[PDB]
Amino acid sequence: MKVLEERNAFLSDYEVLKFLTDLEKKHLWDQKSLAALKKSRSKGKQNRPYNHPELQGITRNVVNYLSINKNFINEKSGISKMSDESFAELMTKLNSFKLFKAEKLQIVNQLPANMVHLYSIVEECDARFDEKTIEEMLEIISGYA
Amino acid sequence: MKEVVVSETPKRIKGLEFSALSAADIVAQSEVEVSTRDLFDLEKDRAPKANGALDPKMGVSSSSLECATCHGNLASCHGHFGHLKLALPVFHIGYFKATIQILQGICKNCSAILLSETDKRQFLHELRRPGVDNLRRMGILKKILDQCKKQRRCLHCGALNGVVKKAAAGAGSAALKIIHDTFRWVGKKSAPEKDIWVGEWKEVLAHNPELERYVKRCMDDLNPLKTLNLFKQIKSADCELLGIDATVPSGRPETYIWRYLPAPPVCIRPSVMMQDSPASNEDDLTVKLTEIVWTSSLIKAGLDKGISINNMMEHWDYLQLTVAMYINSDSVNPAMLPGSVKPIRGFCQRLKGKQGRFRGNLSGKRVDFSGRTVISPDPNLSIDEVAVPDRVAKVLTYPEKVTRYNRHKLQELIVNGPNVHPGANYLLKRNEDARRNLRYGDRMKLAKNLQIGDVVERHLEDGDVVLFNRQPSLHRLSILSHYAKIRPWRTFRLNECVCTPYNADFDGDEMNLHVPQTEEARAEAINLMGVKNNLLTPKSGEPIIAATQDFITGSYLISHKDSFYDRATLTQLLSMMS
Amino acid sequence: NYMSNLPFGLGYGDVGKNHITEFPSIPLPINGPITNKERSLAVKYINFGKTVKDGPFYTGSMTNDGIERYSDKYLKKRKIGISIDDHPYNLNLFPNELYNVMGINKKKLLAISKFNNADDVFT
Amino acid sequence: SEKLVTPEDVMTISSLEQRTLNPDLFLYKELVKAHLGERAASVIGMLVALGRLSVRELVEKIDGMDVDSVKTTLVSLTQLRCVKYLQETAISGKKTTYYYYNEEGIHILLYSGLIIDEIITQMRVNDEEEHKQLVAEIVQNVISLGSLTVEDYLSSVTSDSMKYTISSLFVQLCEMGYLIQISKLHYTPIEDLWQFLYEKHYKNIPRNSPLSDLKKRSQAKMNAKTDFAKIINKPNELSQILTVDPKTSLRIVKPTVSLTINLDRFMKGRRSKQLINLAKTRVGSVTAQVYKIALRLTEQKSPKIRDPLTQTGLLQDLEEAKSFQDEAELVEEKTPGLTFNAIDLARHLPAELDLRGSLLSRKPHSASLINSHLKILASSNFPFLNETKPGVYYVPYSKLMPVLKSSVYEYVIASTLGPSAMRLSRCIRDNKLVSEKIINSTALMKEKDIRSTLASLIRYNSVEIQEVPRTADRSASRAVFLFRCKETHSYNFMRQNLEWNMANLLFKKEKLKQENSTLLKKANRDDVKGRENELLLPSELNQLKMVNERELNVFARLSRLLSLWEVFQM
Amino acid sequence: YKGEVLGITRFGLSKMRDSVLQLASFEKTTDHLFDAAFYMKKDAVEGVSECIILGQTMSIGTGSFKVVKGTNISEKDLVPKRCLFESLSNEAALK
Amino acid sequence: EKAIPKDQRATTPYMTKYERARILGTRALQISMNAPVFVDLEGETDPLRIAMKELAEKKIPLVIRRYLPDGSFEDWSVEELIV
Amino acid sequence: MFILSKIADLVRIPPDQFHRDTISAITHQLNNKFANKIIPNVGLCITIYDLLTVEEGQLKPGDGSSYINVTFRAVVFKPFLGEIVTGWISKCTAEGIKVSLLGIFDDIFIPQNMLFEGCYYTPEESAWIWPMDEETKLYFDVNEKIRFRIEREVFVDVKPKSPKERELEERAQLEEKPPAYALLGSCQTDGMGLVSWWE
Amino acid sequence: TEGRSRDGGLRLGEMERDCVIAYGASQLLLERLMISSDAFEVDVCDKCGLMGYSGWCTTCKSAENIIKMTIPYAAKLLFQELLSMNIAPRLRLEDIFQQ
RNA sequence: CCACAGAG
Ligand SMILES: [Mg+2]
Ligand SMILES: [Zn+2]
Ligand SMILES: [Zn+2]
Ligand SMILES: [Zn+2]
Repeated sequence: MKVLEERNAFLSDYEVLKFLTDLEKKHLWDQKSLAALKKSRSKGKQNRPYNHPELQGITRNVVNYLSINKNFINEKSGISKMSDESFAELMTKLNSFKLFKAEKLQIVNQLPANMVHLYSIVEECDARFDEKTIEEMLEIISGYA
Repeated sequence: MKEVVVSETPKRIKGLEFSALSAADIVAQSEVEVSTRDLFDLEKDRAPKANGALDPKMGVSSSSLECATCHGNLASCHGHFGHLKLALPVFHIGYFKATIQILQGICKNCSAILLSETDKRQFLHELRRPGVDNLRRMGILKKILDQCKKQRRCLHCGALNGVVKKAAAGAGSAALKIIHDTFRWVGKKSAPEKDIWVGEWKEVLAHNPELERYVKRCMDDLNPLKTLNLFKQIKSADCELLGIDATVPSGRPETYIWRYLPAPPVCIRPSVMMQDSPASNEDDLTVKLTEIVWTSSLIKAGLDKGISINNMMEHWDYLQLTVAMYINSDSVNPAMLPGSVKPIRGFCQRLKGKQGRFRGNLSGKRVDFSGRTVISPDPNLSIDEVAVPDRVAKVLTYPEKVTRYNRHKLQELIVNGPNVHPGANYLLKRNEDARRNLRYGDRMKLAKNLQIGDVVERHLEDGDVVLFNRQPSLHRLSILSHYAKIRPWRTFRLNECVCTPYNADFDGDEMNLHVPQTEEARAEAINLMGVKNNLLTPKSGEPIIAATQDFITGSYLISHKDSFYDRATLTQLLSMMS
Repeated sequence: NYMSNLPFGLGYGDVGKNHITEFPSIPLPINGPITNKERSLAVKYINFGKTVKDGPFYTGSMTNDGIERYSDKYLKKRKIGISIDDHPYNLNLFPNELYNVMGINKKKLLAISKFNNADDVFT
Repeated sequence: SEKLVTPEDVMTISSLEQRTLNPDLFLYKELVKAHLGERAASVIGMLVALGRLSVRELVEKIDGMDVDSVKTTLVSLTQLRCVKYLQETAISGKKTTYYYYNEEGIHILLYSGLIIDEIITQMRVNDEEEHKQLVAEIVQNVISLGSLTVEDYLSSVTSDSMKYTISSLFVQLCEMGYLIQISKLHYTPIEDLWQFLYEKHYKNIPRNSPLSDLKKRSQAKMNAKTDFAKIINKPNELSQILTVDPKTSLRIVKPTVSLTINLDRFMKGRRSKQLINLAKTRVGSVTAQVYKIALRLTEQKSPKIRDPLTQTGLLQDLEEAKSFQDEAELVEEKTPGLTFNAIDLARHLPAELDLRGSLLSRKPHSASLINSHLKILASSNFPFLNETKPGVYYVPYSKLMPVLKSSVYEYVIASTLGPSAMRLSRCIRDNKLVSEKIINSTALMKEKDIRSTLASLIRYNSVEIQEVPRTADRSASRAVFLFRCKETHSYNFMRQNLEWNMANLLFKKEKLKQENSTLLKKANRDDVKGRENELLLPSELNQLKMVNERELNVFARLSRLLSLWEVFQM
Repeated sequence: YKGEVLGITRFGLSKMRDSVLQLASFEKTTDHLFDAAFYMKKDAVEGVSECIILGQTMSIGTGSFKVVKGTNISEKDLVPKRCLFESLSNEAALK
Repeated sequence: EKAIPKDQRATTPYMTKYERARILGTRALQISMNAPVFVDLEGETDPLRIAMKELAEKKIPLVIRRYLPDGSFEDWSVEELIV
Repeated sequence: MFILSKIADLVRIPPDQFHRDTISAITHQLNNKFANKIIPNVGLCITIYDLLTVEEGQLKPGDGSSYINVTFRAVVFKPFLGEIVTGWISKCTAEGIKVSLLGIFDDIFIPQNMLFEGCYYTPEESAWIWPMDEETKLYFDVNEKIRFRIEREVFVDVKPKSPKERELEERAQLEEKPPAYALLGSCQTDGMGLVSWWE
Repeated sequence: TEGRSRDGGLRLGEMERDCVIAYGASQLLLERLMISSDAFEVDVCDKCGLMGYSGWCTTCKSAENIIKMTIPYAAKLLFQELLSMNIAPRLRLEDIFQQ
């Protein structure tokens, strides 16, 4: 074992969510597959899936944490309710705006619905922005695209 | 979550780096300091005394004790080292010649090398050539010592340097004394050292004028303490010319003089369990260790209490002799000790000879899965086959791993058991670690629950590869590899055509049978040492496996000119050969 | 046996301990209390060591996040001071093979560390 | 102790690991590691362990460092005069550079605070605080930068009066002999310099010359000795301040020369202080002050601590050894500066001394009283002074310094092992080869006390056992053991022991400063300093107090060790 | 081999071969081992006696090569999966 | 790295006896560790004879690295060696 | 929140897995090694994203398993210094508040030093209360969503002790260590509180 | 052990080892002289080259550089005997797979 | 632990 580099790139939560759900689909681990084969009826095809308990725990936990909504309301994340073209649209929208890579990552990872959340993510917003930019942040993020 | 990633990379030994243990390396690897001469305490009915030569913290010598360092038993403990601090340093018998040589190269007054600067640079340049071998290095070191001996006066101090040598070169304690004759190469030049020497000797004969006859025999003695203190103030840059690498912290010459004696683990010096009595006898190394501890304690007591210098030097010499005999037994006469005749067994005795570690347990050793039996002929056996008794095949087992191809066969073998011939003696489950004997179990539920990873030790069957050997091994064809057959007559049987490479005659010859226990070894044996692949001796390429006597004669009689056969006899002959 | 013979001054009970301590017991007469003159000496030694440590001749080595944000801006700079090549070496005191590593044509400067006669040590 | 001590405990708290190191390598590596970086420490360690080494050899032996790191480390060491270099040309034509190690720069690092204090004290600036501060600053900068040019130092001064005072102080320091022009001579080994000069003056003799080979070598070595003596005293020529007349009747140091600290003059001062300390315990209390004035008057003209010719490996001939002894005896006597009368001490004598009632013959800076003081200094058992002619006195260093070494070593032995060990050592020294019974008779104490104390004394090369065997097979049962005392063995062992103790003290100091890195780093900050009470938790402040107190005790004990150790370096 | 007729004996093997363990195992165990310890001579485990003593495979015979199992991975199966964020990330609003 | 390309090979294309022994040993060990076989066994229950049958029509997937004595190996597929 | 780490490694494929696809076998072995485990000085691994380079399988003499040097990119959970993330409050003490990420990573501990001024601990309800002027209703209740900013992540090695000391500790425990990867959150400005506070 | 009275085993002497060398069967020799007779798993420290117990180096007082290997027990006996003789065989290790 | 006695 030898870590060539600590960081090779960045991954948005859409990337990890899509990769993990593709892993569930390929390994037959989703709630649909288990509720169709192991539950709700007896197995006749005997379609045993890939077996890895630690990977079960970690992937199930991560997909549950990314599926649930974030700290913006007191029902789902919205990342699970948006596609690749919506992500492309969102980054084409966000590229022209005065944001850094880390800030764009954080706002696409969390998708704020609250004004105070947006001022929490970006640093010294009043020293860079004016009120119309914050407003337009709110409708571009609220559209989930 | 809470555990870190554990990684393991397989590794092999790239090479050894021999050195000498320093004092810090001896103490750091130690576990307990030996500070008594008593092995046992009588209030616990002969238990190992704490801080003794026998000690739990070193290890265990019996199956019922605990190590108290790894808390293992006899069969799972590697043993641990103790250390013992001698009251006064003594010479190492192994490094004694090296000590004399390194004393021949340094100044006996200021502890500096006896070489001019340009010659030192030239010799250092000649040592560091990028293709220096052991022979060239030894030659250059010998030339360096010759040049050092040829020096007369030190280049850093006006001190006359004589010749350094042994005392008497006998079997006694004089073998471990070093003398330095200062005024050997003095001539008549009247060095100031000669003036000082004659002044001191006139002064000492002013009081005792009977030592004049002993003046000529007095040279500068080099006791181990003076030698240690002289080595300690040597220059580090001078160590390379003496053949020692000083980059490592243990590269000083001071490491080659006994200051700390490492007490060996009791695993390598096991006390004898019983000898026709409950009492336990001790190995000679442990007795010598107790003697060394007693002598060191006695020397320390004499030093800090105040005893005549004759007795102190006598006990110093006795300690040196005891350590030397503890290392090498035949280096000194045992009668020179006050205690003593059977010579003791030292480490050098344990490492040398036909029964030493190198030629008795490392180059070759006794092996498992082997059998020795008288041989008898069998012409109806193929040349690549040897017949094994079933009474041997029931004992010698081959460990076969269960696969998808032989599951039914191994299940049947397990069902058969260890009494009938085609069967098994032991079964080892995949997840378990200790083999379960295939004699006390049900032998049926074990067969039904035979996993695909278990290892079953089946009986030696037909078609199995066995090494077959005759003990005088002159050439490589003395050991061959045959296919096993099973026959019930208590003797190994091999075809007579294979008799010639073995040089075996059926007149009471006992031959050996080895069974390899791994697939790689079995394949290599059958495809390199097989009888078919070794019909030719490599000495000249001629056949050596061929028709021996009584096969040549019958073949000649059949092929005689005046022998004729009709259809019946010819057909019978053809039927007998196939 | 081998235990039988003992010298004149020793007894049968004194032997056998073999206890040699690894710690010394004889101190040199140099461990006395501090006085004011050696106090000033220690101050001067500490000042010299501190002066050499941060100087242009030090090779002690035998943050650092690739991501950039606005809080990373308006931060204290690196504040580099007196590198190896800045010192004006006399070219005649060095071998020719050492010229290339040091700056021979680079703009050069020399730093001076002020000396404090007062005790900079708390105690 | 009351409980057994496991080897883990021995290797943890006791300094058993440090006892296996060569004291020279240990001290030099620890000094370089404490003052310079760790790469310089590794370079110095390899140079000490393997002698001279090329840059390629240094790269190959030291893993983890490339050619660039080795070269910049060598530059850093060369600037502070801690590495000597030499260029060698092969027979074929290859050029190589071999880097040595020299005790000069390492001792300069070792004696740093001592050197600064000696400069402050010895130029009578004990009453001018501004000049004292400037002298301390310039000397500290000289030692820190190794060798520096005056004009580039003056470029860091922005006041004209300060520039004038600094120039005057530089001229004063050069006049007193504490700063010399650094050259390639300071960077070449003495052995190789003598080899080069000897070969040059030997090959200059034409071949087939009509004289014997021994005569050829003798004449060549006389010529080489003369040339080497001319080469060595080049920094003492005092041509560094010859540049005069910038203004009307002003002498200044040359602007473009490179000045460096002179170690030999400082060690001469340390020899003077050691001699004064020796004289303080034999004769008088104001007699010691008169001796101090006499030594400080002729300190600069005194012969050097180490005759460098002796380090050329020329002592292999007994004739050369006795010639060195005779020349050393002659130079300390016939040098015009060294001789003095009673009158010459009256000028420099401080006004605080009285000398009126100091001496009672029966039962205002007067010259006769000074003469009597010089006479009683000369008429002591220890040869502090001698009279070439009546009214003329000079310091006989050659006959005085072995006495100083003997006294210091004997008192070290006394203060370590009781006065009985000193008495036995002196008794053995007086009767050069003495038996045990003669010691018993001639030293009045019990025989077991003698046996115990000499058994203690053997461990330190103080006394040597000479075995006289009365039989062919040598054995202690049939032999007689006599005792002798060799000065050189004991002196070398004591020097090595003190060197190891110094290195161990430095190692303990470095470990203490390393394990408290965070608090010490917070303490020695520009904002935090001065406001330590305000900005620190009370336990943290107390920990700072103990750490600093321990460090100060370490440096005090190191200074005392240096005072005890420099006697054996002479 | 070595330029001179060295012969086959304990005095000839000590000159032909520099391996510590083989010379120790042949003759003069104690002297050779102690000399090797004193001179600090490194021994490379490349011979046959060394490999037998230390229990690892030798470099002659069947050990004179390394057996390698091929793998059926082509380079076109190892194209890295796209990093969507890094592909879509671009800076125009800052510098 | 140090691999000789597939055309500059300057070692004999024949398969020596030691290579045969090592290949059969490794293949038999792999089979005994329950590896699949590419030949139709006819009831043979010994890994070594199955490995021999695999060699008889060149179905072993192993390759041989012939290390030249200077630090430059040389790949040879078992199916390519002649024997 | 998630990064790609490029790691070179040595994997061992047992001979029984030659029927599986070799990419799948390498992935399975790397998942056995790395899934849900702490890579020191890197973070917490989750899955192997893909493989970049593979070399020929080398065989050790004495074993039939195939060893492959493989370089792979793997997803790693490692919040950089500055990222703000949400979580679920698990436990409270007198030194800070503990928050988990619903089983992904429960070792997040917001200390006393970087909390709001005037925070105090109620032990009978075991909650943390902080007003600003008069709103004492602010409770750091258990099992409620919180937001926090990462301020300091710490790596510590296990450093196992002596076997005799390990045996003594085992005997004294059968008659405990800091997590190798930890992050310290903080709540300093607005929006760093609970979920039901700003809307 | 030795002798059939004590149920001993046959000895593969020096010349049998020589013949097995002459055939070149490396794996068979390794099996006969190491695996089937006196194989022993030991832990050796990479930093100092000495031997430890239960994954712990008794000199370095650490377990970050412990590698578990297998050697003949006679080799371990020889190494401990030499270490008692003030000879230090320090084993230097390298990876089987160079990549 | 040695020494006999046989077998190649
Ligand atoms: Mg016969
Ligand atoms: Zn144990
Ligand atoms: Zn000398
Ligand atoms: Zn270690």
